Amino acid sequence: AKAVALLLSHNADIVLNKQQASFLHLALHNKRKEVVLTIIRSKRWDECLKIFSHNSPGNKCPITEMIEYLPECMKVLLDFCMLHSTEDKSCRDYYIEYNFKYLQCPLEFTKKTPTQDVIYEPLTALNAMVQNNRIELLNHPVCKEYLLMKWLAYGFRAHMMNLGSYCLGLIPMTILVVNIKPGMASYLIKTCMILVFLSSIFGYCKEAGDISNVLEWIIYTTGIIFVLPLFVEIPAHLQWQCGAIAVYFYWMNFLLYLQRFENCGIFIVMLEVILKTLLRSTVVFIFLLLAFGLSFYILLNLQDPFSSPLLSIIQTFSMMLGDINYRESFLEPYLRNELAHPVLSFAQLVSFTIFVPIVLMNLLIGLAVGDIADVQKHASLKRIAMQVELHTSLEKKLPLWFLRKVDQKSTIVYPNKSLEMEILKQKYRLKDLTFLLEKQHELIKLIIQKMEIISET
Amino acid sequence: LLAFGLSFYILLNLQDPFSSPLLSIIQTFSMMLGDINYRESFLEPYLRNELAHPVLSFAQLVSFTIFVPIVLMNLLIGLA
Amino acid sequence: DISNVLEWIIYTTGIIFVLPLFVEIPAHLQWQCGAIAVYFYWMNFLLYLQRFENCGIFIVMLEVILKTLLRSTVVFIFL
Amino acid sequence: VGDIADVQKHASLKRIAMQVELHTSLEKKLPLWFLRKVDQKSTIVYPNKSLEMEILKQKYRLKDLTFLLEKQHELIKLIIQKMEIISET
Repeated sequence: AKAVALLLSHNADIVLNKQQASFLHLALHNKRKEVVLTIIRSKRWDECLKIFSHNSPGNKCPITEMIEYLPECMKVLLDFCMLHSTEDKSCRDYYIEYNFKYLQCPLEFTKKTPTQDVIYEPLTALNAMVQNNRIELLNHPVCKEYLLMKWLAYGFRAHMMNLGSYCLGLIPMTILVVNIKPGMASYLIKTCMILVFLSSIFGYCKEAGDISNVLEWIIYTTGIIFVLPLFVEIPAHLQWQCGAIAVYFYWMNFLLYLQRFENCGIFIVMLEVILKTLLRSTVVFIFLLLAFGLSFYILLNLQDPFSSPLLSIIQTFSMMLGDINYRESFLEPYLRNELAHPVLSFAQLVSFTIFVPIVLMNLLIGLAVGDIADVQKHASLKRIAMQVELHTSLEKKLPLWFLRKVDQKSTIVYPNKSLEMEILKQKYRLKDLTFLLEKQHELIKLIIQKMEIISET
Repeated sequence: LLAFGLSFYILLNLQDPFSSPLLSIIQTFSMMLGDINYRESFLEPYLRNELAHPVLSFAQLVSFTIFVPIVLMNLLIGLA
Repeated sequence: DISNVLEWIIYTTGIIFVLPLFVEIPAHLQWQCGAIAVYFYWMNFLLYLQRFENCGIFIVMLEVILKTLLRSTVVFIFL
Repeated sequence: VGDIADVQKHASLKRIAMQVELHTSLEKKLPLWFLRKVDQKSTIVYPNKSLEMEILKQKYRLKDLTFLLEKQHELIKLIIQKMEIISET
């Protein structure tokens, strides 16, 4: 560090080395904390930053190299990004300014078909944090306020545009169902019919440009078949069949759209978990319905509701929903001694009403909490992870002239309104200890090599 | 209450308690509280063959009485 | 394991249900073992169809949940 | 959840653990001529269709540091053993 600070105090030019690994990149690849902190805490740091030589594949922009290699020095760099007010901490007047110059590239290098050497990402330093799992840097107050700035600038406005077009189809079918009578087929339905058709065709163009895809596929095909009598006369049975599927699945996905106003992304991550639970519990349920429906058909065939295998599987379907009188079905025929297999019928009752209730929920919660803890182990990581890729995918489709007005380089906030990195730091200290002792061992071998030995010869 | 109240209004409009969208959303509000006889409401009209969409009405029953019970408590305890 | 004892209930009650091809058995013991076999078929058919997944934790949780079932059968009979 | 967390603590371990012993028990009963056709030495896939090991690495680096300093301590004991001492005798 002192050799860097002495050479940078003089006019030493900061130039590449024909491998395009410059003065700053060479100190980062060796993970030298005290050197890059000396370049940060001195002058000519902006001159040192502007020479990153775009065509180099292995030596990128050094802010991205700082996130990959020495993230503790990026934290000191982000401490300099956060300014402050005067020392009088007035609760009514407090002035904190943030700087996002070390968090994104200039927007000319984001997207250009001419005069572009590279394909640089719009949120460059944040995506470097989530690709190297730098969770200490993502919970930094500058990176929080940067994401909150991109939220209020364009991220909230596109989610309101997303839910605005979804409510443009959700509200008309809700109006269309309550007004007219189901099972049949003024001057308001015809405009209401095409408004479903307009929002569903726009739904395909939104889908053209997971489980959120398959939920809207059920939404946007059953929307058309419900409104098809403006084009072609369809029978009313298939119309009201697809109507009832579409209405039920509208307010299912409207819960999912309204949840996405939160930046808690773990709901969509848990959506992959809970559909696998639902696809597991639909084959579990249909096989309990076949096991218990046929077992009660054999044991209870003298009774009336278990006379037929259809009647037995309907009655067991009624019991799984929770509607039977166990006195009149089982226990009062037991005291009448009209029960054929009374020790087996009770053993089937203790299983079906107690055991496979509790041996299934112990199994389903255990299979849930195994998969849920796999989500919660990087919960704060994954929440910010799908926060930035929601923002960078939306940035790649926004126009350039739109971003010229809405993007800000600085926000002013007013309040009146460590173990993995420790052992790695100890490994580099020990690696310099082995290098120093091996240099010193060569000198002691050279003292004994060139020495006056007369008396003790 | 709006999804299942309107979906049961379409599928079960031939029956008495689902005749009106207010009556359908009251009856589904009664089912969410846990007070209906599923025999007299669904299964006995199924054997009478007065059910219009019987494969859909059962698929709505397996969802509303089993799935969104357990797909919600798996989601709410997991978010808890 | 438990997959061995589940098929033992399956494969002995299968024979006693079909024993009237060899020897005339009374129909009460035949339909008793029939109802045990049919209920335990689709129990283990859930276990066979689960094994197409490479998620092996179901069979590991099978050791857990039978101990829960053998604990809740003595808890229930004493309540 | 006491017993389930004992399963989930090595969940990714145990899933692959009973994956291979399901495969090796099935391999021991398969015939040899059957495996001559079905076994492949190479697959071609088409997509168009760290803390325990860190301290152990630091222990072996420190164990070589104790060995080098003990070798070097014998040389400094040998410089002081064979040396010209006239003025500061």
